[PDB]
Amino acid sequence: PAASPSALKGVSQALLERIRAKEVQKQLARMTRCPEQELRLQRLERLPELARVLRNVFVSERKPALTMEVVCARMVDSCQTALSPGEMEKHLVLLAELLPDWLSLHRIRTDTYVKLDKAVDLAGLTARLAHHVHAEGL
Repeated sequence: PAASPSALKGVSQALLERIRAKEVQKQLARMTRCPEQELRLQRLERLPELARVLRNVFVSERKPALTMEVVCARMVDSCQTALSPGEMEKHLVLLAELLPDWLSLHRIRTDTYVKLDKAVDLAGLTARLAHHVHAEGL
């Protein structure tokens, strides 16, 4: 013989207790996370940062075209912060998905390369990128 009783406590107790967690951060710090959400927002808003840095990276390279591995290596190296190589790649495809006139691909019998026009009005790109129509954080 056994049983499994239950009850409910749907009241602002557990809501107000989130205040007290701000003191417990120095004491326990075990699954204690709430204000840390700002990192998620700070990560998703790098949209313009990646676009500007990309342009800069190509500009300083003295060449508007780079090999598949060269641009890849050049982008993944930026991971020396607090993210995986996947988030980098996700950004590469997202950009290209709305920037078919900025970014290009040229497959050659020796290797594959990318083309990028550093004279295109980035401001127009910032807007048409901030549109978030089909991006869904690609």
